Amino acid sequence: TVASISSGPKHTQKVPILTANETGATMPVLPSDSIETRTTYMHFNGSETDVECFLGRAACVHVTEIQNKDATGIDNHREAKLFNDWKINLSSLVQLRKKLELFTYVRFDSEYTILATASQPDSANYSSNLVVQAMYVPPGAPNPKEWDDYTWQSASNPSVFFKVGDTSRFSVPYVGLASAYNCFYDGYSHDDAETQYGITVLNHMGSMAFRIVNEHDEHKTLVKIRVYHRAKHVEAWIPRAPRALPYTSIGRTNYPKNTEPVIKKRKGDIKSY
Amino acid sequence: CGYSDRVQQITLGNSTITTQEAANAVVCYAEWPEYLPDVDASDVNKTSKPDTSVCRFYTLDSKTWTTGSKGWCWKLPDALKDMGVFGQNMFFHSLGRSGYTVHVQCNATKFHSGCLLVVVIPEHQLASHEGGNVSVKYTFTHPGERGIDLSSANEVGGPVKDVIYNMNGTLLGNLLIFPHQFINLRTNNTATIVIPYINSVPIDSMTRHNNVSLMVIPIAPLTVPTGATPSLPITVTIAPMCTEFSGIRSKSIVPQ
Amino acid sequence: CGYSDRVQQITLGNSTITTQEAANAVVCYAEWPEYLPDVDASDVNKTSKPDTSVCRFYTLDSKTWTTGSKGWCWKLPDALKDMGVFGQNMFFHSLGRSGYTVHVQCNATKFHSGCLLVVVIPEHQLASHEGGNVSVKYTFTHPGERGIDLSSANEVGGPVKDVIYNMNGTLLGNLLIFPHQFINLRTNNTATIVIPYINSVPIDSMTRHNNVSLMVIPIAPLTVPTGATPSLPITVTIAPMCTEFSGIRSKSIVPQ
Amino acid sequence: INYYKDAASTSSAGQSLSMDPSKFTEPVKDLMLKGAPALN
Amino acid sequence: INYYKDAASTSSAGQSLSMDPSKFTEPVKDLMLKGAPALN
RNA sequence: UGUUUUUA
Repeated sequence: TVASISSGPKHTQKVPILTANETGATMPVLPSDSIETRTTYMHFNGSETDVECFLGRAACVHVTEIQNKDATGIDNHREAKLFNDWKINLSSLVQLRKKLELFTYVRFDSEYTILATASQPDSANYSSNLVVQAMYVPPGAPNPKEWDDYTWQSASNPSVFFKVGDTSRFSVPYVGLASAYNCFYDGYSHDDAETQYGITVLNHMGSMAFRIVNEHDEHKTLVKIRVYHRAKHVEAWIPRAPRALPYTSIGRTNYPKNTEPVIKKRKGDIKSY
Repeated sequence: CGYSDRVQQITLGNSTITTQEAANAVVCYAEWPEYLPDVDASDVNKTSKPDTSVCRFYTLDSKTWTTGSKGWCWKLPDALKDMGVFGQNMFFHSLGRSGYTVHVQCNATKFHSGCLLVVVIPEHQLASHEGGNVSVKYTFTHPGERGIDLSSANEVGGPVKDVIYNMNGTLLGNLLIFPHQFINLRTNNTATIVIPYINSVPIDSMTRHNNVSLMVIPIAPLTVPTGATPSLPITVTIAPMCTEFSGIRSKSIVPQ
Repeated sequence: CGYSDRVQQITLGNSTITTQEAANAVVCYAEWPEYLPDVDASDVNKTSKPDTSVCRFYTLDSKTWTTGSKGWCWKLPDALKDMGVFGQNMFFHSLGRSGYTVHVQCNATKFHSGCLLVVVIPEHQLASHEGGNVSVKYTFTHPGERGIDLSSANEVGGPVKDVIYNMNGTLLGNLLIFPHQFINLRTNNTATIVIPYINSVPIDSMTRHNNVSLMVIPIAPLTVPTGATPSLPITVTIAPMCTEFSGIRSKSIVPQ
Repeated sequence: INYYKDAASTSSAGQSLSMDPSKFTEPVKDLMLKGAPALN
Repeated sequence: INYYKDAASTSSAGQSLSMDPSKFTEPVKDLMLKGAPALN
């Protein structure tokens, strides 16, 4: 593939350097149009700028603390952190969010990696060989209410069991109702004065509940679970203006009041280098 | 062989737009608007294609461009909800699908200076000014032919109106990634942007959801000659095309 | 080879009518409704053919048939002026042309006695009760889905309501020259009359002029069995077909 | 060789060698040639 | 490729593409056509 | 021919 063609002096009524940007078109003007050029080759395919490479590597999306301890005399196992629930979203960790939000619609198969790591901050004699259950709870399915509820049975729900310290890895096909996920939704659930803007179930990947299936030991062991998401077979539409200001909420384009200027003010005038 | 690309005529239905200072029309993503094909269709109901009774130019109430104007934003199909038969069909049907020919008009003398950015943003999800997880209320996102004036004050439950941040936390300079055209008064008096139907679904509710958002933003401020009225009218004219409606039904009631 | 001519289904748009006691449908003057052809066309404007969004069954508010009911009259397209998208198009366009499938419904037991005359009268020019050269006022000739109840009292500027004289000075017995069907309760519970567009002009104003008039007239009075409610509901369901509209325009304002 | 029944189980597709920047760079109705007057 | 002698060792069969809802929906002696009077 | 490539 040719990068630069050979081009000599130009004395022409065709002025490739003159155009009208008022047209909204970016004319493919080359160095060969402005200067005298030598022949060069690309030696480059552009493999790393493909959306599958750009959007298609693993990223931390969720981190959660859960405790394996005695469940006696506890009324809410979700809030005592015997299990925690995560409404699946890629909009909670901003670095990945910005990448996805370069586009309006994205259709990808997912590949999750869950890494559970234990810690016994208080007196412990040993490192317990805990097994975490990661349970996929799609909308409508009974969300677990107790750490050993009938829900965890997962007779129809997808579920993964893996040892703490070790990891789980499972693929998930594109689960969107539409032909693509909406990174942005300029609309409502219905025509209602108080209904939620932007937030829609078009992006309801589902939920993930995490428990340690082990019974309690005498010591408290804190398990920090980290969910990693990798997009595969990525298709992306409608490129957007990159995010400039920081986020405030999941699924909202909201930015903080009194936020700092993002355009990097010069030292000196417009003439400075 | 002589003629001109600045002199254009668009005839849709019984409506005709002419321009003598046109910049080359933009066709968003090089894709012309088309009826939904059977291979992409989900809804089984035979779609009403209303032809020339709706596929015509509706001119929107003019805006006044001053030296201190920040800009204006319209939502589609929202802006055309009160426009003739299109609006009626919009409210009588559960599902709607439409492309648009947007035509923005701002004429001035050869002594005038200023540049408008006319840009079409698909899924222009607005940001609340209250920050946090505060929602933008239905009434503010669906203003109608009035649109949103970005020079105005904020309202409780209303959107953020700092044109610099595109009302969404992105920078103004980058809007050029979206299908856009400038009205540079020295060059151009009319922008035109043909919008196809852009959605993740083949057809959608026209009332609850706005597919695209038209923004007209002064970049280079209006500089009028000495002794002139420090104002120019900006007139927006929109024509639906390849419009489809499905699931006819009792007229939908919306807020306000 | 067995089956039935009393069991009928008419599907128009998203609407479906079924009957199990039908008398053979009447097609006025053996002519099915059709779009206006180019050889009969006068108006140069391309006609809006609204398809299935208007070409569907609109059921009219039911009437109560008593022993003392004289009859009811509807004007078309007047009766459908408030019906969905058809009504909107009717008011938004200068010119309109439409055929109709009229479906009149009156069910009873095998113990009931009575006969309705369901008749379609083109150019049913009503007579004033005041005689002389007194005109019938717009409001009375354009009642809408309410229609004219002939059992009612006379009104100043209103029509004459003696069903015997067909409101026009002709005798009731002769209405059978017009495309008609009886609902004879012993035989039939449903009349159906497919009306083509009938006018001296290829297309006409739908607001100022009523092309046809539907009359439902009890001939043999309702005789209910002993101990029964001395009433039967009569429901009229009308579907526009081959509907054309031309000269889209600001919505017309009519009296009332 | 794919070890699974599901398409979602497969690896990434690599690269779409098919580019066309024109849909973003030149989304114009009338054709504009480099060198020709943009407007006439 | 099956790594075992036993049929029980194999993976699931995927999908039986052969449906026939008729045995449940239309378990009638005489044939009933959509449109024809159900009884005559 | 104020001509641009390719090959000895």
